[PDB]
Amino acid sequence: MFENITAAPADPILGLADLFRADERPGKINLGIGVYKDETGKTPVLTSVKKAEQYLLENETTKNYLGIDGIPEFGRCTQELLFGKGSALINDKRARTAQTPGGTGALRVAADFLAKNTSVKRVWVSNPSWPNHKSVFNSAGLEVREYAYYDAENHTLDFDALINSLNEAQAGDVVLFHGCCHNPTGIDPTLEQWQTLAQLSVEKGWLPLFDFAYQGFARGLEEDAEGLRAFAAMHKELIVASSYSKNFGLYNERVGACTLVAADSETVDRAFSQMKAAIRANYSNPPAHGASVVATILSNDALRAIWEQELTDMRQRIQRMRQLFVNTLQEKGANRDFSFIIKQNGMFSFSGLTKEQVLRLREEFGVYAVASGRVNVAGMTPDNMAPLCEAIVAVL
Amino acid sequence: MFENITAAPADPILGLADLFRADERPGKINLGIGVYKDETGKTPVLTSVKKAEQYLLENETTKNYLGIDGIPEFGRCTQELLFGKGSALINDKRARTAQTPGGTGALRVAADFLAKNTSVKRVWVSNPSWPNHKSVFNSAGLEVREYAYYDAENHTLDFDALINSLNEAQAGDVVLFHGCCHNPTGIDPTLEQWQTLAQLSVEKGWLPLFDFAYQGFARGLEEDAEGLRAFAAMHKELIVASSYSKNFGLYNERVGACTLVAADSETVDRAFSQMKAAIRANYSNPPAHGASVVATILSNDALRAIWEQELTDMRQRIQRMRQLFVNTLQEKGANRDFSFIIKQNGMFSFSGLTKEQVLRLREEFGVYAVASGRVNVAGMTPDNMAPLCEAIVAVL
Ligand SMILES: *Cc1c(COP(=O)(O)O)cnc(C)c1O
Ligand SMILES: *Cc1c(COP(=O)(O)O)cnc(C)c1O
Repeated sequence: MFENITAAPADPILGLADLFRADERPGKINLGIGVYKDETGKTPVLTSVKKAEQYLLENETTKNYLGIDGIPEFGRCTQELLFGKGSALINDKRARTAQTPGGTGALRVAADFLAKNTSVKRVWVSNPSWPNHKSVFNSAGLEVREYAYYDAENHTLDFDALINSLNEAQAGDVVLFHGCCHNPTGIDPTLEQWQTLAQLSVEKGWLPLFDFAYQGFARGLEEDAEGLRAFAAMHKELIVASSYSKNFGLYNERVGACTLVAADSETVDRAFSQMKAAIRANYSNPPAHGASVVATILSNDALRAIWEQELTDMRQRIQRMRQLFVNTLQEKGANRDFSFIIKQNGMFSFSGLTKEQVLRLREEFGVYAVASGRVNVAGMTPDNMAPLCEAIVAVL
Repeated sequence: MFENITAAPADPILGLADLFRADERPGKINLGIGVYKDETGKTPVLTSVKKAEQYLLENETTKNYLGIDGIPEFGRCTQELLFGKGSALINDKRARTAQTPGGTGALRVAADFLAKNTSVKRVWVSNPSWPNHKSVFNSAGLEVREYAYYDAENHTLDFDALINSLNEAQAGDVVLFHGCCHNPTGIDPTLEQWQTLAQLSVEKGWLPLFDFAYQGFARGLEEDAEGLRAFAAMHKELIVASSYSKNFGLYNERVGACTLVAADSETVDRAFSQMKAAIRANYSNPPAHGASVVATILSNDALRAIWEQELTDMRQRIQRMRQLFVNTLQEKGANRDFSFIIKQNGMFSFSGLTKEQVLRLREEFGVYAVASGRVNVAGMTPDNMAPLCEAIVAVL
């Protein structure tokens, strides 16, 4: 039965973590996966997290199954993070959140849900976009077309091209947006551009799906949600797949949520009962640990002040590696001008490095960037900044 | 978009948990859902687990993404649980194991893998069988037919009726078997009967798919897998969705594994690469906490000895409750003979109660059992044994 199965191509992102491993070059540099590293090159467990964990070890008395939808406080606390405190969607009881294994898991459950309870045929994901969007949507059976986004010549948001390409979008289609910190570009629409986009999906009839995976990493917890919010204000229906992987440094615990907002309480309640049926058909119920942690941290005023501090240190440290990179790049000989990198938000900059330049960096210099030229700035430290900028310049 | 979504029926097992967590009657008895309960009426966190957990808190330095397939030693410790330390599938590098969100997460990825990389079109699940088998397979795209199993008259395995029913399955079809502790009948094949099904399966070209969710609740760790080991010796290929939910009391942490065996390593390698592709499109990578706990325990001689003692305590308390149940039943003057209940194994008993007795039993006596007459003998306590046998005896 398995004899003619062909081998699957390694993940463009997750595949790098593999090569880097089997690579023995002593001074190798990993700028691939979107995991935060500190000044010393480690991905530390946040303090607020270790504290929450102590608390759980002491106070947990059962492992008993959570419910299809997970921990209630988790959902409740994530909607205030998403929508705001004393928000219309929350008072009206328009929304329902299921806890899922990471934001990928949210994406998929949203996919299987739509494919199965709606007349949804296709989803629009930006160009470029996180490579895995394509794969989860096709797995549920949805077609994914693409809308223009990045202007590679001026390294900006091509608003027109975005708008004009979206016109081929039918009423009833899903249009996927990135809450903030566009992966891979890091170029986000402004608030006015968000509102403009909020008003069009309402007139054109699309159902927005937000991939919120970097809340906190651009400007601030609240600021980062303006776009999603400008939208929730005008939309009757919405889907939000958010992740706690990056902002809680909780990567392998798998914490995310799929938030379903409808016109009203009874509808959303009804819509949501099918989502739970899909989750039951998939992984049954979610992993308790990471979600309990996030819940513990968000529901305790002290733990939460600490966490907010830690997140703010991650954000800011990344903003220092951005400005250090262009400098060292211009200090070291850079032919081109990489200053547009400073205008990008999040762990990533789209370098504008050619697939042969990235292949060379990896091969000749052990420097690992992704084939598109997306480099993880948070993977850069003041001790590897010099060897990095010399590898890149010797390949331009 | 959501206005037309029909509300979904509650899960026949998981929804029960809610109807229960909702009637404010005082002496209400939940006998529906497979969580273990001790003499005091709760599902405590096992002590080997609290210990492994402390170790993790002290010892973890990072929450960085695991690999799509999870933790190596986890996979490696699972295979020896399944096949046997020594075992040819291990030394010939014939199996590959992926860490998954529970046995339900295993079953689903095997379904998604089978449906997209093979020509499998239908799968055979016994009658009766875990109600969720059908929803999982159907979600992947597969059709599920049924093979005879339970003889409701004599409360046994209707061997020839199962064998005659399976003779309608074609070469290239998936036939799902339960490793031990048939859910919900508790009737399991004999080793002789396992061989016969092993040989016949090999002759009819079926692909065996084992759901092993109770290793250790029947006779013991090693002896519960005999049936499974009987097929592995004769087959080139087979898959195993195994759970650690019940036997490690890690129910909400979601720990299980999908084990893929092929004729040889080059093949299983190639096969597995697509199984990793199906996972990446689903949840991305597995939750670390509980598989790190299981790994720690199986790796450590002290922790493993303690955990094994805990398992044999649960198993034995259950075998105590099943003898106490048919006796007190026999003492409160139950019209019927319920002696077969002793004959079955694992957490459950197929009571033989009609849909209406079990509905009466709950509205009227707060005794919660699954509509099929399935009762969790492990939710029985010497305190609640008297009131429950009087509820049962009064509806028959
Ligand atoms: C990281 C990320 C995801 C995946 O989050 P996980 O929780 O790791 O599964 C999805 N979308 C975007 C835009 C991301 O950055
Ligand atoms: C419990 C069970 C499963 C599920 O294992 P989980 O880890 O809880 O998903 C699968 N099959 C059977 C027969 C079970 O009893």
